Amino acid sequence: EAIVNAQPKCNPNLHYWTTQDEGAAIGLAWIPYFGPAAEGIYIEGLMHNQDGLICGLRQLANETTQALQLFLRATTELRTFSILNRKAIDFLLQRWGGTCHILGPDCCIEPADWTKNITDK
Amino acid sequence: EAIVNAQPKCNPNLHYWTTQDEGAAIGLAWIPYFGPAAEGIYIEGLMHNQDGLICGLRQLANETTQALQLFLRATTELRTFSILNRKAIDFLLQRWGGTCHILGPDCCIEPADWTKNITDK
Amino acid sequence: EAIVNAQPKCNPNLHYWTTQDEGAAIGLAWIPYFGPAAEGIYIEGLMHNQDGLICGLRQLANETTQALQLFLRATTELRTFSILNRKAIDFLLQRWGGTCHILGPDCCIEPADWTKNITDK
Amino acid sequence: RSIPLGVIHNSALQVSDVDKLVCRDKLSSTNQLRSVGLNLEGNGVATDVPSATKRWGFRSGVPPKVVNYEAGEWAENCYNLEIKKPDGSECLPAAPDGIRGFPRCRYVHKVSGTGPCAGDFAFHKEGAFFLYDRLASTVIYRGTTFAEGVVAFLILPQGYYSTTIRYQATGFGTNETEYLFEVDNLTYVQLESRFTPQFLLQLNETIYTSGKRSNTTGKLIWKVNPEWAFWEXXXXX
Amino acid sequence: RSIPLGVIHNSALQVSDVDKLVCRDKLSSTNQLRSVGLNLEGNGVATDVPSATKRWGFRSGVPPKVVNYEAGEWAENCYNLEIKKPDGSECLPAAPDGIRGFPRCRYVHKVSGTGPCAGDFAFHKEGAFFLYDRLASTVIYRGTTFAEGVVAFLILPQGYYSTTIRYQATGFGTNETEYLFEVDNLTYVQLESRFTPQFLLQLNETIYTSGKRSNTTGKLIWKVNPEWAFWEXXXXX
Amino acid sequence: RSIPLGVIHNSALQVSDVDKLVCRDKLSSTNQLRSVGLNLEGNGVATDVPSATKRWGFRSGVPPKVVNYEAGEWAENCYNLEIKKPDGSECLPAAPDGIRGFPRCRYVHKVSGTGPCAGDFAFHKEGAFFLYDRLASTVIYRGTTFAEGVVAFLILPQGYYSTTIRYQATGFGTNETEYLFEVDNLTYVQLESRFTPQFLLQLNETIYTSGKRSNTTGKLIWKVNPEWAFWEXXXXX
Ligand SMILES: *[C@@H]1O[C@H](CO)[C@@H](O[C@@H]2O[C@H](CO)[C@@H](O[C@@H]3O[C@H](CO[C@H]4O[C@H](CO)[C@@H](O)[C@H](O)[C@@H]4O)[C@@H](O)[C@H](O)[C@@H]3O)[C@H](O)[C@H]2NC(C)=O)[C@H](O)[C@H]1NC(C)=O
Ligand SMILES: *[C@@H]1O[C@H](CO)[C@@H](O[C@@H]2O[C@H](CO)[C@@H](O[C@@H]3O[C@H](CO[C@H]4O[C@H](CO)[C@@H](O)[C@H](O)[C@@H]4O)[C@@H](O)[C@H](O)[C@@H]3O)[C@H](O)[C@H]2NC(C)=O)[C@H](O)[C@H]1NC(C)=O
Ligand SMILES: *[C@@H]1O[C@H](CO)[C@@H](O[C@@H]2O[C@H](CO)[C@@H](O[C@@H]3O[C@H](CO[C@H]4O[C@H](CO)[C@@H](O)[C@H](O)[C@@H]4O)[C@@H](O)[C@H](O)[C@@H]3O)[C@H](O)[C@H]2NC(C)=O)[C@H](O)[C@H]1NC(C)=O
Ligand SMILES: CCOC[C@]12C[C@@H]3C[C@](C(=O)N[C@H]4CC[C@H](N)CC4)(C1)C[C@@](c1ccccc1)(C3)C2
Ligand SMILES: CCOC[C@]12C[C@@H]3C[C@](C(=O)N[C@H]4CC[C@H](N)CC4)(C1)C[C@@](c1ccccc1)(C3)C2
Ligand SMILES: CCOC[C@]12C[C@@H]3C[C@](C(=O)N[C@H]4CC[C@H](N)CC4)(C1)C[C@@](c1ccccc1)(C3)C2
Ligand SMILES: *[C@@H]1O[C@H](CO)[C@@H](O)[C@H](O)[C@H]1NC(C)=O
Ligand SMILES: *[C@@H]1O[C@H](CO)[C@@H](O)[C@H](O)[C@H]1NC(C)=O
Ligand SMILES: *[C@@H]1O[C@H](CO)[C@@H](O)[C@H](O)[C@H]1NC(C)=O
Ligand SMILES: *[C@@H]1O[C@H](CO)[C@@H](O)[C@H](O)[C@H]1NC(C)=O
Ligand SMILES: *[C@@H]1O[C@H](CO)[C@@H](O)[C@H](O)[C@H]1NC(C)=O
Ligand SMILES: *[C@@H]1O[C@H](CO)[C@@H](O)[C@H](O)[C@H]1NC(C)=O
Ligand SMILES: *[C@@H]1O[C@H](CO)[C@@H](O)[C@H](O)[C@H]1NC(C)=O
Ligand SMILES: *[C@@H]1O[C@H](CO)[C@@H](O)[C@H](O)[C@H]1NC(C)=O
Ligand SMILES: *[C@@H]1O[C@H](CO)[C@@H](O)[C@H](O)[C@H]1NC(C)=O
Ligand SMILES: *[C@@H]1O[C@H](CO)[C@@H](O)[C@H](O)[C@H]1NC(C)=O
Ligand SMILES: *[C@@H]1O[C@H](CO)[C@@H](O)[C@H](O)[C@H]1NC(C)=O
Ligand SMILES: *[C@@H]1O[C@H](CO)[C@@H](O)[C@H](O)[C@H]1NC(C)=O
Repeated sequence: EAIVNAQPKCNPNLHYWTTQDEGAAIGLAWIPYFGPAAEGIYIEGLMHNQDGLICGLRQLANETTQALQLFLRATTELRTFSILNRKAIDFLLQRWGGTCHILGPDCCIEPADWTKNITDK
Repeated sequence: EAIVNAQPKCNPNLHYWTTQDEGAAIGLAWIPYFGPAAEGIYIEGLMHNQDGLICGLRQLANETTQALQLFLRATTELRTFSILNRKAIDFLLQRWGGTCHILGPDCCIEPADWTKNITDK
Repeated sequence: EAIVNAQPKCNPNLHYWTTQDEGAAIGLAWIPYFGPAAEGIYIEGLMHNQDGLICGLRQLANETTQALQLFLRATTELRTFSILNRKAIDFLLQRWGGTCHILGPDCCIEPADWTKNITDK
Repeated sequence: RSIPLGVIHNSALQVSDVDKLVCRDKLSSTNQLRSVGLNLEGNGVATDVPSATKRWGFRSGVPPKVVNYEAGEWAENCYNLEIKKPDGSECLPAAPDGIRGFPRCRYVHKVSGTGPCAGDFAFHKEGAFFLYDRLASTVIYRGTTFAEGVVAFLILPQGYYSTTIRYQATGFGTNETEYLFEVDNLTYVQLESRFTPQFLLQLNETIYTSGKRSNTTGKLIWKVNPEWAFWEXXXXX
Repeated sequence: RSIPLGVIHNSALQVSDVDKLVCRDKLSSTNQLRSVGLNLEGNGVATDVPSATKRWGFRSGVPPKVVNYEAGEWAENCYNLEIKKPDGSECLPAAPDGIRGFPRCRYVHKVSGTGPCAGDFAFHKEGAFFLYDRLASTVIYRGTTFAEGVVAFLILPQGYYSTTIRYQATGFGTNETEYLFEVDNLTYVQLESRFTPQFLLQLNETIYTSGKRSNTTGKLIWKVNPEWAFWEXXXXX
Repeated sequence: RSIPLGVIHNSALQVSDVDKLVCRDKLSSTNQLRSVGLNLEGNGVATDVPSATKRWGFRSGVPPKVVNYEAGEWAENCYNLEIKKPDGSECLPAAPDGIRGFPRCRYVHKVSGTGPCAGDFAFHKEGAFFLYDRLASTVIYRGTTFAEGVVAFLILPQGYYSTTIRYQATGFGTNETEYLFEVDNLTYVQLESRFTPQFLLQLNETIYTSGKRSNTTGKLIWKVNPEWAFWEXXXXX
């Protein structure tokens, strides 16, 4: 389904913070003893509303809340870190969790080059 | 291997409780502040011994105990939630963790429709 | 890239300890109440520097430290157990996370037997 | 070998062979995998308090371990222990954060009293688990309702009433354990194995209505004259 | 249904349909998946302390839950609560190990004072989350800076200044809550909803420079005569 | 870049190139992946207590982090610290639940005493880890035996004796640290870097058998006159 922002207002600019795991460290700053404190591990960025993605994101997080709350009610885990990994697993199982029937709608195998390699013979 | 129930008795009816993550919530009950307490998050059901599955399940959990205990001895994790996800990963690796040789016994690719599409030409 | 040991010395013998999840238990020792204490759950082994693997391993763990520390700075998880599982997922996604173009460089499908089965017809 | 996984083939449940690969087996999402917990009750084990407690024991040197499970069975009998040493120190640890009691119990057998407790944790002598609210533990937590059970893992094919029964116990966890069933804080009945939960409730109601409760300040203890699975001093005769 | 996942198709964001399969969708590593958190601020909600606190409430029987998120938005308004009951017992729990405050706040509204706190935890009445440092919680922790927000999950396509504003509060979490803005430990201003953060700082600086702070040992309280989104006793007139 | 993964190609160990894909590489189960921990000992680092402690330092503002590892190396030298400030407050935190000591140590160097401890946690100044029982930490826990080491991740191809050595320390974690080797509670030897573990045990046995222990109520301290890897007051001369 498409994303319909239905909020009273939308800040179209997204001034964000995050971290990076593959930080190109300079010298010895990767060593915890010498590295930055907890407050200085962040990078920043600014993203505008091209393709209306910012307003879409705000609407997307709003609509995620119900499903996400019901998931957290049903888990016994105090802190959940596994959602994204589980979605990568479900991505693979949706495609490769059964026999892949070539040229079927639920099998992502392109046989074109092998079909053309057969035509040359 | 097949499941041989070898318990002194078997309750053939399974009156069970569980939760649901995709609960079709009515109104505002998905909000934690308004939702059910810890005691009321459960659904119930009743399953009979068709195909002898109930007695089989009791035997299955009995036979799982040894392997499961030895797994918990060897882990440092205080509470384990990752077993099922790891089994989904092992399911995929058993099938797609190497080169898939079409028409081999360890490759789940059905080339029939592409073989018939080649016959029409 | 290849592993270049650049340490002042290298112990070429690796006297190691670990656990086993599939321990062939004798009698009732898998039961926690009767099983070994925390100090006796370990197996031991000795591995020599054939193919220079031991010296290579020491160098490998040294070079892993920077990337691993930067990963732990960026996580909020107090104890991380998910690295290896996430690498198995990334292994599958690198190969099966898109459409598999047969006979392409990023598609691990061997069509030889199906190509020969087509030649016999 | 590894942890068995249950699957349905040929109208029967079986363990999946890891060494062999079945391409007809289809796993389309992680929702098709479930962990379930089944109650020892369902295998015919004696559930009276004297019999059940003889299956638990104290042990040191073994760290506790917890595994989660997603679905469980309604239990007829659960247990809840408050055991101290004779010096008044607690024998069982406080329930860790997030471990609540087993959610469906017809009868909760709450046992208080004393014992030697010659070990840091109480384990199941037969290797079974203590089942809590969607968490299975190898050890007993203090004052937390549990059912005895075991866990299974599966590939799926593609009102509530609870009644507490209170007991007092001396010498908990030994060869010579004494159990009393509590009517009020001063009236007790000498417990025996043959006394089912239903029979104890009737004994409690008849003692209350016939006036056989203690009408002094001291402790009154009755003994009862001698006069199948659940799903299928003084005297009194 | 299940937790929605955002993806970019046709120069627009959409929710991925689980029931349908798109082979043109490519996921090459777990690095392509991200969890993000967005601030209620960005949807136009009133952020003044009287309005924001009316969205939180105390509730028992519901265990708290935490989910992580990898990236967040710079907030204009965050909050930090130190609420006790009239008897002096704490209303909010200590921050668990590893939960630090929201990392980017222009104004931290620190609120101290009392209220009935008729519940074990404080939840968001509208279902939103309290955003901490890369952890989102369903409940408020004591003295820990948070922003109100909601979480999204995504498939990616293949200086800093902070200023604390202190308030005193009586009857926290009720229909009739009183708020005072703190100038010093003895000079307060009757808070109203219309007072933006910038206006309170100017009011503080003008009180300090005009000598309208209390020059006694007792409490001085001012009222201000009556004389758009952020990104777009006595008297005084 | 990302965390390197070791693999065997051409009879040699190498790091797997993420940017390139090798279909001949086969990963059939998660059992083929292992995390291992290797001891700094094995690279030739000085393991005497004066040298080893100079590699650790106190730091605030950095949250501790723990990663698990599945297999380890038998260590010749491990360490175990009980350090207080001069005021008697603890310098190191209690071991968290589930973190036990490193499981195989030939010599455990137990160090007690004082120091300034100008930081919330003790980290490894060279970026290495403190190895415990299958958990690797960035910080030192109190009274818990650890080995210095580093972690590797791998794709696999398809009796025990321990002896404690006790030291007293003043000014722990500084440029001018004093170390004493403990014979009994009243007899000490001025520690130097050159003293190997084997030499200290012989010094202890010779002091006991020659009667050079203190026969008073006061503290006796000896100095020893000046008269390769491990795998390959008064005086005394
Ligand atoms: C999975 O199911 C198995 C079968 O139902 C369970 O096996 C049980 O294992 C325990 C020990 O771990 C046994 O307890 C022992 O019993 C013997 C003898 O029992 C007494 O009764 C017999 C008649 O049944 C009598 O002939 C004897 O003289 C005994 O007086 C004792 O000597 C031992 O000390 C010990 O207590 C159970 O008997 C056994 N059950 C059965 C039906 O064989 C197994 O425990 C289950 N696993 C889990 C994790 O629950
Ligand atoms: C996702 O976005 C949704 C839309 O922005 C959010 O919906 C909000 O939901 C809450 C309840 O959960 C509503 O609060 C209620 O408001 C009504 C009426 O509001 C008053 O104002 C209107 C004019 O707007 C006026 O006509 C009325 O007379 C009211 O005085 C109250 O009666 C209720 O008691 C309750 O407070 C919000 O109004 C509503 N917002 C909008 C714009 O509709 C939703 O909360 C978001 N989800 C998350 C998780 O943040
Ligand atoms: C991975 O392996 C690397 C190589 O084995 C390790 O490199 C070590 O890195 C630390 C700093 O992080 C170095 O310590 C520094 O040493 C210099 C100079 O050392 C003194 O000795 C030299 C002779 O060796 C002498 O010429 C000098 O005058 C010095 O007196 C000091 O100035 C610094 O302050 C600092 O202490 C190690 O020297 C270095 N080892 C080697 C062999 O180069 C690296 O630490 C390993 N990573 C992990 C995580 O263990
Ligand atoms: C023989 C195969 O039985 C499967 C099962 C059949 C039913 C339902 C079942 C189950 O958990 N259903 C979920 C409902 C909510 C949905 N969101 C996801 C699926 C699954 C649990 C079960 C069971 C419960 C307790 C012990 C042993 C077993 C009784 C076993
Ligand atoms: C419309 C799709 O937006 C994607 C994104 C685009 C940017 C960057 C983005 C991001 O986390 N970048 C990472 C940087 C470090 C790298 N190591 C890994 C990728 C991703 C976060 C985001 C965002 C932030 C906060 C709230 C909502 C959104 C703003 C959303
Ligand atoms: C060069 C590749 O070495 C692989 C390895 C070869 C051996 C055994 C090995 C291992 O953990 N074996 C497991 C036994 C129990 C089974 N259930 C699963 C496999 C694996 C650990 C190792 C090692 C230990 C310590 C530090 C570095 C290394 C020494 C490295
Ligand atoms: C105590 O328990 C042991 C173990 O079974 C038993 O041999 C002994 O007879 C018991 N003693 C009494 C007095 O019951
Ligand atoms: C019985 O004793 C318990 C605990 O000792 C106490 O809480 C309860 O109030 C008592 N009941 C009566 C009727 O005194
Ligand atoms: C025993 O009987 C009395 C009287 O009806 C009742 O109040 C009490 O709850 C009963 N006890 C139990 C355990 O049912
Ligand atoms: C007093 O106690 C005795 C002994 O329990 C009992 O027989 C008698 O009926 C009681 N009288 C009452 C409850 O009035
Ligand atoms: C208290 O709150 C309730 C709930 O909205 C409201 O009906 C009532 O008027 C309030 N009382 C006062 C004095 O504000
Ligand atoms: C104001 O009060 C706070 C806490 O009550 C105290 O920490 C602070 O020092 C006080 N400030 C002055 C100037 O007295
Ligand atoms: C109020 O003004 C004084 C004087 O400049 C300043 O020291 C104080 O920090 C101000 N308070 C706030 C909250 O800005
Ligand atoms: C003393 O306090 C009064 C009332 O706040 C104020 O009008 C006056 O200016 C103050 N005098 C000073 C600060 O010298
Ligand atoms: C103290 O340590 C510093 C840092 O290396 C050094 O420069 C200084 O000489 C030391 N002082 C003494 C007295 O050892
Ligand atoms: C030496 O001191 C330690 C702790 O100060 C104490 O536990 C031990 O018993 C003492 N040994 C003797 C022989 O007094
Ligand atoms: C020192 O020697 C005595 C005498 O043999 C012995 O009891 C003691 O344990 C020794 N200390 C160490 C650290 O070996
Ligand atoms: C008494 O102590 C002195 C000094 O340590 C030593 O030389 C002498 O042998 C001791 N006498 C004994 C142990 O009998």
